[PDB]
Amino acid sequence: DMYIERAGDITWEKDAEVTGNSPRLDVALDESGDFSLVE
Amino acid sequence: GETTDGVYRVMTRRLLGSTQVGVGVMQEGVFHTMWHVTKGAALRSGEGRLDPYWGDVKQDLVSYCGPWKLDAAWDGLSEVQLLAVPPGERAKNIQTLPGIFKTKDGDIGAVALDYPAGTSGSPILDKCGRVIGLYGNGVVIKNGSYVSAITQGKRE
Ligand SMILES: CS(=O)(=O)NC1CCNCC1
Repeated sequence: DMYIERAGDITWEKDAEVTGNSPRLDVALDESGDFSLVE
Repeated sequence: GETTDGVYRVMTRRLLGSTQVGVGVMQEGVFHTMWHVTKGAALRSGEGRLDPYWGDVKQDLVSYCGPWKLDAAWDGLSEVQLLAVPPGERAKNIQTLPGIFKTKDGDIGAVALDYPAGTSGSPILDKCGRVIGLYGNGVVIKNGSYVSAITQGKRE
Protein backbone atom coordinates (compact mmCIF):
# COMPACT_ATOMS: atom_id res chain seq x y z
CA ASP A 1 0.00 0.00 0.00
CA MET A 2 1.87 2.99 -1.35
CA TYR A 3 1.49 6.47 0.13
CA ILE A 4 2.82 9.95 -0.65
CA GLU A 5 4.45 12.54 1.65
CA ARG A 6 5.25 16.15 0.67
CA ALA A 7 9.03 16.86 0.39
CA GLY A 8 9.10 20.46 -0.93
CA ASP A 9 8.23 23.23 -3.36
CA ILE A 10 9.36 23.07 -6.97
CA THR A 11 11.65 26.08 -7.35
CA TRP A 12 15.02 26.86 -9.03
CA GLU A 13 17.84 27.47 -6.47
CA LYS A 14 20.28 30.27 -7.17
CA ASP A 15 23.88 29.10 -6.63
CA ALA A 16 22.90 25.40 -6.33
CA GLU A 17 25.80 22.80 -6.53
CA VAL A 18 26.76 22.51 -10.24
CA THR A 19 27.99 19.08 -11.58
CA GLY A 20 27.66 16.29 -14.21
CA ASN A 21 28.87 16.05 -17.78
CA SER A 22 26.75 16.29 -21.02
CA PRO A 23 27.25 13.08 -23.01
CA ARG A 24 25.81 12.69 -26.54
CA LEU A 25 24.76 9.02 -26.84
CA ASP A 26 23.10 6.92 -29.53
CA VAL A 27 20.35 4.98 -27.76
CA ALA A 28 17.45 2.57 -28.49
CA LEU A 29 14.14 2.44 -26.52
CA ASP A 30 12.35 -0.95 -26.44
CA GLU A 31 8.64 -1.78 -25.98
CA SER A 32 9.24 -2.37 -22.22
CA GLY A 33 10.52 1.22 -21.74
CA ASP A 34 14.16 0.18 -21.35
CA PHE A 35 16.88 2.35 -22.91
CA SER A 36 20.00 0.62 -24.33
CA LEU A 37 23.22 1.91 -25.97
CA VAL A 38 23.49 1.52 -29.75
CA GLU A 39 27.08 0.58 -30.64
CA GLY B 1 -5.37 14.18 1.38
CA GLU B 2 -2.72 16.83 0.60
CA THR B 3 -3.27 18.38 -2.82
CA THR B 4 -0.74 21.27 -2.55
CA ASP B 5 1.54 21.55 -5.58
CA GLY B 6 5.11 20.36 -5.00
CA VAL B 7 7.43 17.35 -4.95
CA TYR B 8 6.47 14.24 -2.91
CA ARG B 9 8.12 10.98 -1.86
CA VAL B 10 6.32 7.72 -2.80
CA MET B 11 6.61 5.29 0.15
CA THR B 12 5.62 1.69 1.02
CA ARG B 13 5.34 -0.21 4.29
CA ARG B 14 5.24 -3.68 2.57
CA LEU B 15 9.00 -4.22 3.02
CA LEU B 16 11.21 -3.65 6.13
CA GLY B 17 10.22 -0.36 7.88
CA SER B 18 9.06 2.49 5.59
CA THR B 19 10.78 2.36 2.25
CA GLN B 20 10.98 5.10 -0.38
CA VAL B 21 10.30 3.55 -3.82
CA GLY B 22 10.30 6.85 -5.75
CA VAL B 23 9.24 10.51 -6.12
CA GLY B 24 6.57 12.49 -7.96
CA VAL B 25 5.06 15.89 -8.82
CA MET B 26 1.70 17.33 -7.75
CA GLN B 27 0.57 19.99 -10.25
CA GLU B 28 -2.99 21.24 -10.99
CA GLY B 29 -4.53 18.48 -8.81
CA VAL B 30 -2.71 15.68 -10.71
CA PHE B 31 0.10 13.44 -9.34
CA HIS B 32 2.84 12.60 -11.86
CA THR B 33 5.46 9.88 -11.49
CA MET B 34 7.32 7.20 -13.46
CA TRP B 35 5.44 3.97 -14.22
CA HIS B 36 8.22 1.74 -12.78
CA VAL B 37 7.84 3.47 -9.33
CA THR B 38 4.18 2.44 -8.76
CA LYS B 39 3.60 -0.19 -11.47
CA GLY B 40 0.23 1.65 -11.91
CA ALA B 41 -1.06 0.82 -8.38
CA ALA B 42 -3.39 3.15 -6.38
CA LEU B 43 -1.75 5.53 -3.85
CA ARG B 44 -2.80 6.93 -0.48
CA SER B 45 -2.43 10.60 0.59
CA GLY B 46 -3.44 10.76 4.27
CA GLU B 47 -7.01 9.38 4.41
CA GLY B 48 -7.57 9.95 0.64
CA ARG B 49 -7.02 7.64 -2.35
CA LEU B 50 -5.34 8.62 -5.65
CA ASP B 51 -6.40 6.41 -8.56
CA PRO B 52 -4.39 6.05 -11.80
CA TYR B 53 -5.80 7.97 -14.73
CA TRP B 54 -3.27 7.59 -17.57
CA GLY B 55 -0.09 5.54 -18.00
CA ASP B 56 2.30 4.13 -20.54
CA VAL B 57 5.05 1.51 -19.92
CA LYS B 58 7.14 2.51 -22.96
CA GLN B 59 7.17 6.23 -21.96
CA ASP B 60 7.58 4.99 -18.33
CA LEU B 61 5.07 7.55 -17.05
CA VAL B 62 1.82 7.61 -15.03
CA SER B 63 -0.63 10.25 -13.85
CA TYR B 64 -3.21 10.07 -10.99
CA CYS B 65 -6.57 12.02 -10.54
CA GLY B 66 -6.38 13.50 -14.03
CA PRO B 67 -4.48 13.72 -17.31
CA TRP B 68 -0.73 14.50 -17.60
CA LYS B 69 -0.31 18.28 -16.97
CA LEU B 70 3.46 18.87 -17.43
CA ASP B 71 4.40 20.26 -20.83
CA ALA B 72 7.54 22.36 -20.45
CA ALA B 73 10.52 21.29 -22.55
CA TRP B 74 14.30 21.62 -22.28
CA ASP B 75 15.49 24.44 -24.62
CA GLY B 76 18.50 22.33 -25.79
CA LEU B 77 20.98 25.04 -24.71
CA SER B 78 20.72 25.90 -20.97
CA GLU B 79 21.61 24.27 -17.68
CA VAL B 80 18.71 22.72 -15.71
CA GLN B 81 18.30 21.55 -12.13
CA LEU B 82 17.49 18.12 -10.84
CA LEU B 83 15.38 18.50 -7.67
CA ALA B 84 16.66 15.27 -6.19
CA VAL B 85 14.63 13.79 -3.36
CA PRO B 86 16.80 10.85 -2.10
CA PRO B 87 15.53 8.26 0.40
CA GLY B 88 15.73 9.59 4.00
CA GLU B 89 17.38 12.83 2.83
CA ARG B 90 16.25 16.48 2.27
CA ALA B 91 15.18 17.69 -1.25
CA LYS B 92 18.28 19.20 -2.92
CA ASN B 93 18.86 21.05 -6.21
CA ILE B 94 21.68 19.93 -8.51
CA GLN B 95 22.49 22.07 -11.55
CA THR B 96 23.81 20.49 -14.75
CA LEU B 97 24.06 20.96 -18.53
CA PRO B 98 22.12 18.08 -20.15
CA GLY B 99 23.59 15.78 -22.75
CA ILE B 100 21.48 14.17 -25.47
CA PHE B 101 20.00 10.73 -26.15
CA LYS B 102 19.91 10.38 -30.01
CA THR B 103 17.25 7.87 -31.09
CA LYS B 104 15.71 6.77 -34.43
CA ASP B 105 12.65 8.84 -33.40
CA GLY B 106 14.45 12.03 -32.37
CA ASP B 107 16.68 13.49 -29.71
CA ILE B 108 15.87 13.76 -25.96
CA GLY B 109 17.84 15.66 -23.26
CA ALA B 110 19.65 13.49 -20.69
CA VAL B 111 21.20 14.23 -17.28
CA ALA B 112 24.39 12.54 -16.10
CA LEU B 113 23.64 12.35 -12.35
CA ASP B 114 23.54 9.14 -10.23
CA TYR B 115 21.16 8.80 -7.26
CA PRO B 116 19.66 5.78 -5.31
CA ALA B 117 16.77 3.92 -7.20
CA GLY B 118 14.15 5.42 -4.83
CA THR B 119 15.01 8.84 -6.39
CA SER B 120 13.16 7.98 -9.68
CA GLY B 121 10.36 10.48 -10.44
CA SER B 122 12.38 13.46 -9.12
CA PRO B 123 11.64 16.50 -11.30
CA ILE B 124 14.08 18.24 -13.67
CA LEU B 125 13.37 22.01 -13.88
CA ASP B 126 14.21 24.94 -16.11
CA LYS B 127 15.29 28.40 -14.87
CA CYS B 128 11.63 29.41 -14.47
CA GLY B 129 10.92 26.48 -12.13
CA ARG B 130 8.86 24.59 -14.77
CA VAL B 131 9.09 20.82 -14.78
CA ILE B 132 10.66 19.76 -18.10
CA GLY B 133 10.58 16.04 -17.24
CA LEU B 134 11.18 13.35 -14.61
CA TYR B 135 14.52 11.67 -13.72
CA GLY B 136 14.97 7.91 -13.39
CA ASN B 137 14.72 6.06 -16.71
CA GLY B 138 18.12 5.82 -18.41
CA VAL B 139 21.20 3.77 -19.20
CA VAL B 140 24.65 2.67 -17.92
CA ILE B 141 27.36 3.95 -20.29
CA LYS B 142 30.94 2.69 -21.15
CA ASN B 143 32.67 4.07 -18.02
CA GLY B 144 29.98 2.50 -15.78
CA SER B 145 28.18 5.78 -14.93
CA TYR B 146 24.38 6.34 -15.01
CA VAL B 147 22.68 8.78 -17.40
CA SER B 148 18.94 9.46 -17.13
CA ALA B 149 16.63 10.65 -19.97
CA ILE B 150 14.69 13.88 -19.26
CA THR B 151 11.31 12.05 -19.63
CA GLN B 152 8.32 14.30 -20.42
CA GLY B 153 4.69 13.41 -21.14
CA LYS B 154 2.20 14.95 -23.53
CA ARG B 155 -0.47 17.34 -22.30
CA GLU B 156 -3.61 16.41 -24.34
C1 LIG C 1 17.01 4.34 -11.12
S1 LIG C 1 17.56 5.60 -10.04
O1 LIG C 1 18.05 6.69 -10.83
O2 LIG C 1 16.53 5.86 -9.09
N1 LIG C 1 18.82 5.01 -9.22
C2 LIG C 1 19.79 4.04 -9.77
C3 LIG C 1 20.72 4.73 -10.75
C4 LIG C 1 21.81 3.79 -11.22
N2 LIG C 1 22.57 3.25 -10.07
C5 LIG C 1 21.68 2.50 -9.16
C6 LIG C 1 20.58 3.40 -8.63
